[PDB]
Formats: sequence, C-alpha cells, structure tokens
Amino acid sequence: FEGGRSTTLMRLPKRGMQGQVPGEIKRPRYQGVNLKDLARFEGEVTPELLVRAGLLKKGYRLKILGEGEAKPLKVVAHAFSKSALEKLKAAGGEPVLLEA
Amino acid sequence: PKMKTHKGAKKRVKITASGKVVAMKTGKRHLNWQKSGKEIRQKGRKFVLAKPEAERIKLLLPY
Amino acid sequence: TKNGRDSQAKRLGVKRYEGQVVRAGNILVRQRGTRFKPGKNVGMGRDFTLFALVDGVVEFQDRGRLGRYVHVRPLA
Amino acid sequence: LLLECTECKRRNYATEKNKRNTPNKLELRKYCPWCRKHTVHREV
RNA sequence: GGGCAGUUUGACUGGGGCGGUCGCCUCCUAAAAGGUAACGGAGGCGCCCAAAGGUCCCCUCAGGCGGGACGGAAAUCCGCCGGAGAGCGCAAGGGUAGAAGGGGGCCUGACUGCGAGGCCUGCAAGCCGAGCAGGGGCGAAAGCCGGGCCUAGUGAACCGGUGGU
RNA sequence: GUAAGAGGAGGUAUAGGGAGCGACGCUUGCCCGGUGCCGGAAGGUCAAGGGGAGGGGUGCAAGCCCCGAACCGAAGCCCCGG
RNA sequence: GGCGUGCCUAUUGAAGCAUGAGCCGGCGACUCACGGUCGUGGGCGAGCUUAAGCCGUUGAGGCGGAGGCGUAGGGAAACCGAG
RNA sequence: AGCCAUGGGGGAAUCUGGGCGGACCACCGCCUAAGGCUAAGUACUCCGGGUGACCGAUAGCGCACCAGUACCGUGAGGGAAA
RNA sequence: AACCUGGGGAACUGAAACAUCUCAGUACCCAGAGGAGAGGAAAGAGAAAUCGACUCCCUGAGUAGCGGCGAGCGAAAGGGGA
Ligand SMILES: [Mg+2]
Ligand SMILES: [Mg+2]
Ligand SMILES: [Mg+2]
Ligand SMILES: [Mg+2]
Ligand SMILES: [Mg+2]
Ligand SMILES: [Mg+2]
Ligand SMILES: [Mg+2]
Ligand SMILES: [Mg+2]
Ligand SMILES: [Mg+2]
Ligand SMILES: [Mg+2]
Ligand SMILES: [Mg+2]
Ligand SMILES: [Mg+2]
Ligand SMILES: [Mg+2]
Ligand SMILES: [Mg+2]
Ligand SMILES: [Mg+2]
Ligand SMILES: [Mg+2]
Ligand SMILES: [Mg+2]
Ligand SMILES: [Mg+2]
Ligand SMILES: [Mg+2]
Ligand SMILES: [Mg+2]
Ligand SMILES: [Mg+2]
Ligand SMILES: [Mg+2]
Ligand SMILES: [Mg+2]
Ligand SMILES: [Mg+2]
Ligand SMILES: [Mg+2]
Ligand SMILES: [Mg+2]
Ligand SMILES: [Mg+2]
Ligand SMILES: [Mg+2]
Ligand SMILES: [Mg+2]
Ligand SMILES: [Mg+2]
Ligand SMILES: [Mg+2]
Ligand SMILES: [Mg+2]
Ligand SMILES: [Mg+2]
Ligand SMILES: [Mg+2]
Ligand SMILES: [Mg+2]
Ligand SMILES: [Mg+2]
Ligand SMILES: [Mg+2]
Ligand SMILES: [Mg+2]
Ligand SMILES: [Mg+2]
Repeated sequence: FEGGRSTTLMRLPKRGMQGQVPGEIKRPRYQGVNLKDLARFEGEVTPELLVRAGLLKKGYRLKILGEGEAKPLKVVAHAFSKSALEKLKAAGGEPVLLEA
Repeated sequence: PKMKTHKGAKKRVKITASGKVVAMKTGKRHLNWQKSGKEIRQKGRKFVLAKPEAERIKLLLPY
Repeated sequence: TKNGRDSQAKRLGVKRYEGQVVRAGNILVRQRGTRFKPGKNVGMGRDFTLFALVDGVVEFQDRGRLGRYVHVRPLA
Repeated sequence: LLLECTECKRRNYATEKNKRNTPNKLELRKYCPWCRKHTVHREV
C-alpha cells in the first residue's frame, strides 16, 4: 500500500470475466494426470483408482497425458492428449469417458 | 485472522509458476491517439517486475 | 523572478570505448547530431544513435575533413 | 482533428489525423488490414 | 433552501501570510565522462504539415562589388569574388551543402504480425534497433521506407462511450 | 412540538408578528443596472406521468418482454415591470 | 601532591543558564490468537496431514480422509497440453 | 438485478390454477404462498460443585477485614485504605 | 448477572483528507420471551434426469462475488458430524 503517492497500483486489469452478479458458472474440471505416474502401478486404471489413491482429489474430470512410457492396460479417462493417445495406443486400450 | 487476498491486485496480476509476477503493460488505453505501431505493440505484451514483486506476492498468498 | 527551469539530463556522449568487446546491437555511443560518424559494421537511428551491427571490438578513426568514424572489427 | 480510417467491404479502423480547414477533406490512402492483404482505406 | 448538519479550503517558502513558482525542452552554473542544489543566470512547448512525408534523378546558400527599363538600401536578369558566416516549419544547442538544404516524376512503410541486443533507470515510464515473415511503394539495380536533421509538443490506473472479434 | 396540542389570545389590522432607527427640534437628496422582495393568465425552458410514430428480443404462431420521435406536461429559472 | 565538565533524554552539538528526577521502597511497558513469510530441529515422502466429532480416560490414547497443501502449465476465456 | 420482505397506486385466478430455477422469451424441471404449533442438538452463568506449569494483600473481584461502606457530589455517579 | 427475539439505532475511527463506503445493524434506548430463545416440515435449494424441515460444529473459503473495483466487505450449494 503506502507511499502517499499513487501506489504501484498504476498497473491495470486485462483479466476479463473477473466477475459477474449471479456468480460462478458450473463447468467441468479436467484433472491433468501424467501417464508417468499412471505407469507406476498396473492393472486397470480408472477414475475410481486415481481418486482412491493418487492425484484426482474428487476432481470432476480426468485426463491423462504428458511425458512417460505408457504401460500395457486399459486406461479409462475423460479426455486424452493427441500425444497421450499415442503412448497407450502403442500397448493398450483407449477407454473413453462416459456421455450421459 | 485469515489474511484476505487483495482482490484489487488479483484482478490485475497473475504470478508465474516459478515465483515471478506478471502484469500488462501500462499506458495503452487512454493516452492513445496515434502512437507508433511499435509503442502499441510493445504495450501489448506483459512483463516481469523487480522488488515490489515480493510485495504483491504477500497479497495473493492464499491464492 | 522567472528563471528556475531546466530539462533533466539526457546523459549522452560516448558509451562504448575502443578495446571493448560487444554483442550485436549494443548502442556504442549516443550523440546530439553527428559528433561521430558510423563505419564498418555500425548503423544509426533517428536520434543519430551509434550501435553495433556485428560482434567484435569498438575502434575510433579520426579523418579530419571527413570526420570521426567508429566501427567494430569482427572476430570469433 | 482526430481522424479514423475504415476499410472497404469490411470492419477495421486505424489511427490517423486529418486537418480541419487546411486543404484536406477526404482520405483515400491505401492500407493493410488483417484479413487478406492491402486494400484501399477511406476516411469515414 | 446557512434555518440546520457533515466536511474541504495543497506544497515549496532563508518564520508564516501576500507575491512567484509547480510538468516537458535548450543553454549556463556543473569544477574537460556521467550526475549534481539554490525564490541561481537566460529563453521556449501544450503545436503544425498529405505534403513541410517515402523514393528516383536533378539542383546549391547568405552576403559583398560592377552592370543594368518602372523598382533601386532590398523585387527580377548577367558577371566575378564567396566553405558555410544561410537553410534545415516553431525556442536553443549539437549537427549539416561529400545534404538533412531547393526542384520535378511516380506514390502512400503517417504498414500489420514481431523483435536479437542495448542506452537510461529505485519503480513505473521513456529511447534506439539489426534481422525475420507476410505484402506493397520508388528505382535498371545495388537499396531505401516501420512518418517530419534531432533532442519539447504531454497524462498510470479507475469509470464510461462507439465499431467489430 | 413527529403529532395531539399550546402560545398568539378566550386578542381581531387604533390588534398581533418581524426589522431598523432611538426624547424632541429642523431635515432625510439622486440612482432599479446588479441583489432581494412585490406584481406579471403571453413566450422560452422543465420532472414524474400521459402519448405512442417508429425500433429490438424470443417463440410454430396466438402472445409475452423491452427501447422509443412529434405533441399535452407545474413550481422554479429565463423574460417584462415596480 | 597529580588528574577530573553529574545521570537521562533530545541533538549538528549539553557540565550545561535545554528536558526529567526531593530521597527510599513497591506496581510499570514488545504479549497472545489466527493467517503469512524465511530460517531451523524432527517424522514421513509422491505423497504428507487430518477438522468437527465418536469411543476411552479421570491429567491416556485411539478412531475419524469430509477437507486442505503437493504431483502441469499456458491463455481474458472457449481450449490445448511438456507445452 | 433476479430472489425474500413491503409504504403508495392499480389489481386477478383455484390445478388448462399460481411461484421459482438471477432482467426478457421459449423449452426442460423443482415447488404449492397469502393460517398456527412442534422436542432435541445451540447460547449464557446470578447460584452449587470439581479442577488449575492462576494470584498470594500495591497481586487477586473495587471489596480475604461488618465495602458499594467511610469519604466525595444537588444529582445521575464516583469510590478508598484496612 | 449474562444469554435470546422484535421495534428503533449512533459517532469517534478506517479510508493516512472527505462526502459514497467503513466502523455496524456494533454501543445505547425500548417492548417481549424462559431455562432457554429463535427457526422449522419447502410456493426450498440448484443442475446432479440429484439432495429432502429447522438449529448448531468442521469444511466448503478468504473461493463465488461485492466495492469511490479504494479502504475494505463477504455468502451459498455440496461433503463430514450433533
Ligand atoms: Mg497486436
Ligand atoms: Mg485454496
Ligand atoms: Mg546541456
Ligand atoms: Mg557536465
Ligand atoms: Mg563532468
Ligand atoms: Mg520537414
Ligand atoms: Mg547554422
Ligand atoms: Mg532532398
Ligand atoms: Mg525534407
Ligand atoms: Mg525499466
Ligand atoms: Mg519525453
Ligand atoms: Mg520478406
Ligand atoms: Mg479508484
Ligand atoms: Mg415544524
Ligand atoms: Mg388555539
Ligand atoms: Mg387563551
Ligand atoms: Mg425646509
Ligand atoms: Mg413514459
Ligand atoms: Mg413555468
Ligand atoms: Mg529525560
Ligand atoms: Mg534543540
Ligand atoms: Mg545522533
Ligand atoms: Mg538540567
Ligand atoms: Mg523541548
Ligand atoms: Mg524542575
Ligand atoms: Mg506465527
Ligand atoms: Mg436490490
Ligand atoms: Mg405493497
Ligand atoms: Mg399452509
Ligand atoms: Mg419453540
Ligand atoms: Mg505463587
Ligand atoms: Mg457533601
Ligand atoms: Mg469525522
Ligand atoms: Mg480530518
Ligand atoms: Mg455492513
Ligand atoms: Mg425451543
Ligand atoms: Mg457441539
Ligand atoms: Mg463457515
Ligand atoms: Mg470484519
């Protein structure tokens, strides 16, 4: 704060959507999970297992991707990176999310 | 109790993943009238700061 | 009275000196007009700013009638 | 006088400065929009 | 609508007040880099220009002496002398005819998307800029053009207006 | 005093409120432009509201919702005068 | 006989003819809560940790993963993602 | 700028009814206003009890002692020492 | 004594001035209630073709938002408990 002068608050807000009366809109929340940790344990990975112990934390959605060597197994996920779908396609199935 | 995030600062400044603070270039909304294409472009990109970076950190802390 | 006035210092003159290594683009010397001319691998801007175009060392070359030139001898 | 040039058959502006009484009523100078490249720009 | 209420009524300042000033540019002070105060000396700006701009080619001043119909100290034409003492829109300085100065032709780079690396700097801000891409002007071309020889001609943020995405 | 009510006054313009001069003697000049106040059914300006030309949103449409010109609109101010 | 300008505060400067104290004795002033930031000792480690609360105790501990920090960033956002 | 409440004006309908889901429309969906009652979980501590890395007569309640007393104020009120 | 609901309701102070804001619906005044009070069986919440009165504790969260977008102010749904 203080100085007596116009504080360094001279900067400005480009951030749009900074606010709205009714508040927040209810939209999905995709969790970025790297397949490197996904490769750690092996069996049949699903949102159930990740939230049960991993890096999901009750997040609304799941989405594997990133660096790492994809182990062989079915990977049920809400979304896939174009590069992510490659590693698993090299040795595994591609179980998409729900729909209803 | 419980530091209150300075909303006036958050709405205008985002912190980098590392530890740096970034904000838009100043002077680009009003003074304008017919400045060199360089200026208006130079003002388009955001930037890093120096000491007061630490200052503005001590606000969006809970954030 | 009515006199206390003066535009702040522009801090011009010779910035870079001979025998100095330099990157590419370094404003070698700022000037008021043409107190110094460009030269080998040395460009200038509107305000008559002298700046390197290459990487090397600064060098000065007086030539009386022509004037005082400044250039950077490339090397690596 | 503050001037602003528009684009033909499109919707784009540009910084300018015309003259009031001084010999200068219209502005038919060419310019470069974002869509495609180079098209005449009127005052308007 | 002072009947009543709540408040504001600046700073510098050889004590206050009165007076003057408050931002930006030029020079001096400033002690041969930079910078450097004083109610220290001395002046300007809050603009202007589609041509007073980009480019290609052409062209060279002021003043002095002599000659010349009106003019005549000085309009215009001729000759010789004449390195910058002119001009460079407007203050001053540095610069400049080996052009940045005067003229004609074509013409709109008074572009969008960027920006290596720097000067200056507490912050913010200011200032320079090669080279790259798209595309376009002048030129045979090498090449120049990201506004005026240059350093003043300006205002963070907020709040709102108009057109699009 | 929020009100009820009270004073004024159980008075009635030879009375009561406000203001300025301050026994009484001789007097109290000129100036309405500015200010206040008093008079002024025209005109100008004006709010809510009325009015709805015309325009928008959405829906299959019937409709629902919204924006909105001319024009009728008071005191006040302007204007005229004392 | 030699040498020698009280204490405190405030100051560019005090023995000061600047402030405070008559003398003694006692009360008298950087704390806590929560949140944050750096350091530090220690446990565990892509994991770490629980809050109300329930059980027990009568100066005992235990259970309780709701939740929070971390493992991915970037953009105003749609979105995309080692970019 | 919806929703809950409502001072002013206008002012319906009874399940083909009516509100709401953040101005409005449409679709999809939640709910039944304009009558009242309802324990427990919760707050507090004049009063009693238990306990304390709480005090130990300038501390601790103002008051360990016949203290809201003496004494001071017109009065609210102030308020010891021991 | 304090706690509780309803009807009224400040200013200092903060914003390094101040007037919107803040202090705060706090202090105080008033009426009422009882060991409690209040609230309470949806014309609810809000996006799950989900939950299912009310009250209180965690959490949600310093999030959503509010704001001379200043100082500052500050929910709800949902999940876990009584
Ligand atoms: Mg841009
Ligand atoms: Mg958080
Ligand atoms: Mg100088
Ligand atoms: Mg100097
Ligand atoms: Mg010097
Ligand atoms: Mg020019
Ligand atoms: Mg000259
Ligand atoms: Mg030329
Ligand atoms: Mg020129
Ligand atoms: Mg800087
Ligand atoms: Mg400047
Ligand atoms: Mg190219
Ligand atoms: Mg503001
Ligand atoms: Mg009255
Ligand atoms: Mg009467
Ligand atoms: Mg009577
Ligand atoms: Mg007489
Ligand atoms: Mg109307
Ligand atoms: Mg009238
Ligand atoms: Mg003292
Ligand atoms: Mg003194
Ligand atoms: Mg000292
Ligand atoms: Mg003394
Ligand atoms: Mg003193
Ligand atoms: Mg004394
Ligand atoms: Mg702490
Ligand atoms: Mg409202
Ligand atoms: Mg009503
Ligand atoms: Mg009922
Ligand atoms: Mg009850
Ligand atoms: Mg003891
Ligand atoms: Mg007495
Ligand atoms: Mg005040
Ligand atoms: Mg004040
Ligand atoms: Mg409030
Ligand atoms: Mg009850
Ligand atoms: Mg409890
Ligand atoms: Mg809470
Ligand atoms: Mg608070």
